[PDB]
Amino acid sequence: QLKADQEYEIEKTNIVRNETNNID
Amino acid sequence: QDKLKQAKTDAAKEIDSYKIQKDKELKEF
Amino acid sequence: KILMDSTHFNEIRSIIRSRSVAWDALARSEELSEIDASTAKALESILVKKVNGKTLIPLIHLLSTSDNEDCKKSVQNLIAELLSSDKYGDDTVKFFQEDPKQLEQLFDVSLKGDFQTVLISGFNVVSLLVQNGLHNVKLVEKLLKNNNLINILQNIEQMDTCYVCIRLLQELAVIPEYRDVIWLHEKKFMPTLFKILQRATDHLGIQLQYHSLLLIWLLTFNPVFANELVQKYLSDFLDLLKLVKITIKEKVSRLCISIILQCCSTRVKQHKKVIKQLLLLGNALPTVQSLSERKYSDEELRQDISNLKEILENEYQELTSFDEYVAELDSKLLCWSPPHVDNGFWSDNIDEFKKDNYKIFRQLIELLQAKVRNGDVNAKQEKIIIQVALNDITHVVELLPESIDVLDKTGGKADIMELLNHSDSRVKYEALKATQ
Repeated sequence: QLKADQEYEIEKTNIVRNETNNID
Repeated sequence: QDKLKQAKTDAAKEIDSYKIQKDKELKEF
Repeated sequence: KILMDSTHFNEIRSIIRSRSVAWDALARSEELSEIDASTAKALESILVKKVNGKTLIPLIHLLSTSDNEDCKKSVQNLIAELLSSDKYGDDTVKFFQEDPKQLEQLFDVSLKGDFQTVLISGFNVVSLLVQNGLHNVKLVEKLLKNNNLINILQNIEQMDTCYVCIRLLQELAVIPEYRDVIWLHEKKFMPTLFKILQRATDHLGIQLQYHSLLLIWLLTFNPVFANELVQKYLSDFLDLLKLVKITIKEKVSRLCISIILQCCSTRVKQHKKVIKQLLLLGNALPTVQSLSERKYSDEELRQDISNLKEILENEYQELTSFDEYVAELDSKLLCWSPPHVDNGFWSDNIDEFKKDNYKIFRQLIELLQAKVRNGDVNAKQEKIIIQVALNDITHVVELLPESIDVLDKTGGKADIMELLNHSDSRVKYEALKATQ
């Protein structure tokens, strides 16, 4: 339950930061 | 458990598409 | 209160409602006018028997001035009830949010009188929790300073109150701001939270332990919080694992294993070193091996235990007793140390703490000074430290006596004499070795 709640931001924000912004 | 949405949170695709559209400012300049 | 179904919530509601008083008497006493008394009566007939709605606002206003009877804990009684009762509390939080002017007053309505309302304050001002947008980060931060929550959650004797408070705190973690407020509260509540698991190490007890585990996991979900706690509650890292190992509940064990793994999560700063230290000191690696050997029906708990076992194996792949020695030197309040096991490790350890010149051992000198300051007292930890520091000093001095001079100039002879001065058993038992 709460694991998915954490994973929500753990993926949605982390993915862009580590794979999208760094490509700038 | 809605753990499937945990994967669906990976896109979230427009978050970087808008970033690329903004980065098109370099081409505009 | 979304989780009102919990037996603790039922007890809170019963206690709050057990002191209800009629609004007619308040009108006769001149506490409120006819309209206010009618509104209070309607709110009461809504909460526990249209009812409510426009009412229960004047009831709160009257309870602000009135300091007894239903006015004492009416808000807590209304909150403890389920939302089925005319949306009492559930709709009240949204109504207060729509009217911020009295919002603070509503926040001040709860947490008054005896514990019947003090404990319900966490389920009264924030009965709606972080959902619906009724509350805000500032409200949680301000409420985290209330001592009623600490008295309820940390009440050793009041097991039911402590379990209810811990459950409410765990439920409050829905919003990240509420989670940050909970972590700020935990930074000071560490003793009670750790003692809950320590007691769980060996039916309100199970619920309280589960609530404490949920709170610990919620706080530890943030890597920064876990990294900071490792520097103050490092022993708690293995204490939680021991509590889970003793605990038979599948959900509680799953929560404890998840918290332990979060402490070792790569996000947590210095994850590798922290994991290695935990494996070396708390026997987290043998415990994980036993858990792998052991079987449970909780699939989530099984996965969490397997992840913890993988973390422990990775930590122990680069482990050494030197980390345990460093941790023991940091503690300096024990009777025996790992190096006393045999002559193998000490063969190097003699020149490890001293850095080949006693320079690195000056921290050991300060630890021994603290253990000698505690040695004058008869506390079990005091005597243990008096023995252990003197034994380590004797072991170190036995080889390369040059550093002994640094100890001798630093009061080594005086410390040895004081350890065996009088009113000591282990202190003298180790001063004999030091002076021999």
